[PDB]
Amino acid sequence: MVKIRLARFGSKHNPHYRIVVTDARRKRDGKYIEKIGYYDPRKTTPDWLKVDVERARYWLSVGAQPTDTARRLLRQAGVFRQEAREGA
Amino acid sequence: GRYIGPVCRLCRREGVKLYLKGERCYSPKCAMERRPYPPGQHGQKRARRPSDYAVRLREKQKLRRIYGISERQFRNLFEEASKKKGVTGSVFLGLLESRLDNVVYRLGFAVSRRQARQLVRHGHITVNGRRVDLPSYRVRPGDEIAVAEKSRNLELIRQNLEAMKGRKVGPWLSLDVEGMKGKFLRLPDREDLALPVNEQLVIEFYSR
Amino acid sequence: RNLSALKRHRQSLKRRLRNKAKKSAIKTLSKKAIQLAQEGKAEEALKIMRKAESLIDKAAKGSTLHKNAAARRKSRLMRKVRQLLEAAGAPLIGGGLSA
Amino acid sequence: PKKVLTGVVVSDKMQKTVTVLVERQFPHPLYGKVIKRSKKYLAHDPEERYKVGDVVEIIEARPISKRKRFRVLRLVEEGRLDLVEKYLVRRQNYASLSKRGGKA
RNA sequence: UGUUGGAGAGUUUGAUCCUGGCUCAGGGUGAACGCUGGCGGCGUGCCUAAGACAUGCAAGUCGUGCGGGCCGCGGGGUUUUACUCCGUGGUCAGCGGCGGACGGGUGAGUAACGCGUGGGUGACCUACCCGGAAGAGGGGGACAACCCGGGGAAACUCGGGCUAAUCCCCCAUGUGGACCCGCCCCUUGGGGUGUGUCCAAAGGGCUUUGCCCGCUUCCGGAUGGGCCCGCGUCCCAUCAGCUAGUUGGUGGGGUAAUGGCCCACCAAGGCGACGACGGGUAGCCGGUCUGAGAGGAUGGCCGGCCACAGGGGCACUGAGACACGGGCCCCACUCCUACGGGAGGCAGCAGUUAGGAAUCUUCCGCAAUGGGCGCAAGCCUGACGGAGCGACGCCGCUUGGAGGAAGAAGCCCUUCGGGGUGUAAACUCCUGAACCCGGGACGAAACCCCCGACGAGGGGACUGACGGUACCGGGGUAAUAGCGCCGGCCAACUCCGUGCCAGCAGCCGCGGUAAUACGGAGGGCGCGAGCGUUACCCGGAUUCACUGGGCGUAAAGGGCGUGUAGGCGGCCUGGGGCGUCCCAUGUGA
Ligand SMILES: [Mg+2]
Ligand SMILES: [Mg+2]
Ligand SMILES: [Mg+2]
Ligand SMILES: [Mg+2]
Ligand SMILES: [Mg+2]
Ligand SMILES: [Mg+2]
Ligand SMILES: [Mg+2]
Ligand SMILES: [Mg+2]
Ligand SMILES: [Mg+2]
Ligand SMILES: [Mg+2]
Ligand SMILES: [Mg+2]
Ligand SMILES: [Mg+2]
Ligand SMILES: [Mg+2]
Ligand SMILES: [Mg+2]
Ligand SMILES: [Mg+2]
Ligand SMILES: [Mg+2]
Ligand SMILES: [Mg+2]
Ligand SMILES: [Mg+2]
Ligand SMILES: [Mg+2]
Ligand SMILES: [Mg+2]
Ligand SMILES: [Mg+2]
Ligand SMILES: [Mg+2]
Ligand SMILES: [Mg+2]
Ligand SMILES: [Mg+2]
Ligand SMILES: [Mg+2]
Ligand SMILES: [Mg+2]
Ligand SMILES: [Mg+2]
Ligand SMILES: [Mg+2]
Ligand SMILES: [Mg+2]
Ligand SMILES: [Mg+2]
Ligand SMILES: [Zn+2]
Repeated sequence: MVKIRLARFGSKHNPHYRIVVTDARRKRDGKYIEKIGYYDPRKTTPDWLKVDVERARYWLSVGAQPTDTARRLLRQAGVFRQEAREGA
Repeated sequence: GRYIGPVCRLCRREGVKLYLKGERCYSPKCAMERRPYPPGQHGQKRARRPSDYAVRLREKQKLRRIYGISERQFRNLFEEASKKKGVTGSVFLGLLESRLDNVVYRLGFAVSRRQARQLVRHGHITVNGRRVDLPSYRVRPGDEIAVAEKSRNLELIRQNLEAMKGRKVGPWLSLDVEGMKGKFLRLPDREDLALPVNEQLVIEFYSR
Repeated sequence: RNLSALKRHRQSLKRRLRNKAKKSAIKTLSKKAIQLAQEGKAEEALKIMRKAESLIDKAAKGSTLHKNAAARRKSRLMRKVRQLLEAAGAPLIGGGLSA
Repeated sequence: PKKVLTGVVVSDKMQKTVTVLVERQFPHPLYGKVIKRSKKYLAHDPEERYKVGDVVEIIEARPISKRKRFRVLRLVEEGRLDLVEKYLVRRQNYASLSKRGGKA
């Protein structure tokens, strides 16, 4: 399954992830398919999530299943707010 | 633990006057005053024409001993330089002169570098607000280097600034004796610095 | 000891005899289906083909052969026969042989 | 894209098969001098149409045995023993280096 | 693979020059040894016996597939009896689905399409995930569990009987698909089509006319992977010839697919000095070290690929394995044995022992990121997140800061007036790492539940290993230094001892009664929690020279010739345009 998950890159106590797309199979720290962005849990620099809606959506339409965590993040970006109005 | 111990013997070895104590090394007592010959049991004997290596060496221990840095921190900056665009020479000094523990010397907060090294250690200084007890911290162009609020009341420090009332500052710095603050305008250029050095030689030493 | 993963080696066997048998059969039915055509008995060899043919795709339905293992067999036999029936035969039933 | 190589047959002894010589040419990894090396490829003649010393082109394909993985597209000159004679003449040499001992 | 880049010296002589080897200064090390050793951050830590390993732990999960054995609480039917029906909690194993083919270890083997690079598959497979079409009708059967008995010293095995389902099977159905065969468009098994033949399937669950999960067939996406090819990959020619399934061919077998991949027959070829065959050595690469560069050396950590899991062989099951913690046989090995026969494998984390100059905790956590199974709750997971030990490396930090006499004491030297350690200490003042008090978090937000429509969105709540740690606020004491050298290269000099002795030594050498070269003292240079040493890689070494060397006498012209492969080739014009150069673009994670 090609899934959108996180990957650990930062160092010891300063973890920095990646919204990578891949096979649940490889290790979420090895080769990948593409990068949809990143997130730094810690919350130091004004820029956290950087998910590219565009690509995100596309892998999703292909079947890339995002982790519960990978989702929360794509939902913060907008990988899920499909244009609506007149009624809400 | 870089050096720490007798200093003026350093002053006497390089044969040139080094300001490693601030006060005194001005009044008749820095030793180089009626005793400029090196220390040891042969300081007064005659010196033999130095080797190309001796000169390059002496000239380094000078540049460095003025800032009291381990040959270790000394080297690595040399390299930083070597790599940066610009005249290895001055680019080196620039940085050397960018050390907080140093800037605190030029701004006057302390009688001399070593003391400034310390003040930085005991947290009597600040940069942009957040104090910094790191000597080797590199001050960037535009960073206020103030005195610790809870320190502005120490006798020693007041004493220092008190006498700065008048002492101008490098055209690459400026301070506000009132608010005991002071900015790092820009990296001082070789000219701006009056060092009895020949960095064209330090350089040559690390070319061996 | 007792990782209880021996269940896998416990099922397999049940599946070894499982597979073993359908295949073996396919084979037998196949070959037997040949012999006939070879000789010349028209119908009797096509009739058997069908069954044979079936068994194939049947063992194939699951995971006995699957894929195109149910494509050589078939095609292959649907040749030996037809061709072995090239000694004056005329497929009267022409079952498993779109003529 | 499947690679095409152009060479010179050098043996038609086998059935539906032709041994083609591909001379390549490249500068040294460490001396830049130009250099020539060669390789014998085994391609298929399903028509037995290609004969000795014909200069052919070759393409990658379904392996058709241990070593043969190329074919013979179409001709490029129906005759030149000129070069075959070189290869044949190279081998002829080996047949005589070491062992046999012309000295005994 | 970046774009400011290149120092030499000592030593063969009476003296010179050239040659030429040896030697040093540099940098790097998964290191080791010595002396010394205060803190923290990150990193890293068996390189030798791929020797052997005790014990614990490293892959399981689902009762929303199924039926039972067992311990328990509760409800029925026969008015009290044995008996029996229902709901239900825990539990154990079984049948079944999916995971065990990922993750984790090692580098033995392999010079090979193993890897790197780029292409090929009209020669292919791809569970689970995603989009789209169509469908889910009827019937039958077994094996476990469980009950009986038998063999066994065990391990465990056998026979007997019953029963369930998403387990197996038959029939029906067919959007369709599979095959043969005829034809069309393509062009090596690509696509479309005709009559014939063959092939589907299961249910479970609830807020039950609704939907969740699941299931069947088929076309597409997605990812992953097989196979094949060009090119690139060490040393030795005192390894020169190798080859019989070996080279091709046809038929056939086998595989998801090509193929000598396997077999039968036919032909006899294929590989080699542009180094076959053999021996030795070695996992390959991204990268690392060095270097002015060209190049050299290396490939431990991290990442991609390969290979192995006691040695060797083999297949079963499955999408995938020829399966590290699966299975079968042989070998060796330790282990149980009433000796008839059985049991294991740490190159998984952690530890043990052997080897060794040398390499750690038998830790904590499942909070996080990740993987597995499940509607979910959640279970699992030494993967991982972390803590411990080792100055093994790198980076930051301290042992204090200003003042303090023509100058204590002491020790050293001093043709003896004095010089030196030295502002160093003493002493004064200022600051105040440790340590104590109180406060203490980022890494955590969702999965679940509610509103909404099961969307989108919004609301609610639980959730830490590291830690009571980092970090902030207050109080607060001056509170570790060593080590190498000081003849020349190489910066640093006297005296005392010793007398070619004791001893130094990287090269040159130093010592036979004045030693700046042995030992101690004083002093001095260097570097500083480190400094020396040893080993190995690059540098210096233009000392294998492509960049960048040589051969009259220093090492070096083959005794001469003939000539093969090969290397090289005058002058003019025209075709190609392979080399070569240029632009675009894909690749160069
Ligand atoms: Mg990973
Ligand atoms: Mg210091
Ligand atoms: Mg010096
Ligand atoms: Mg100072
Ligand atoms: Mg088990
Ligand atoms: Mg089994
Ligand atoms: Mg078939
Ligand atoms: Mg060539
Ligand atoms: Mg071949
Ligand atoms: Mg660059
Ligand atoms: Mg001499
Ligand atoms: Mg059942
Ligand atoms: Mg009981
Ligand atoms: Mg009743
Ligand atoms: Mg249980
Ligand atoms: Mg159970
Ligand atoms: Mg793996
Ligand atoms: Mg490739
Ligand atoms: Mg036809
Ligand atoms: Mg084809
Ligand atoms: Mg060089
Ligand atoms: Mg194991
Ligand atoms: Mg999880
Ligand atoms: Mg679930
Ligand atoms: Mg490193
Ligand atoms: Mg105080
Ligand atoms: Mg060289
Ligand atoms: Mg020479
Ligand atoms: Mg010419
Ligand atoms: Mg061209
Ligand atoms: Zn001084």
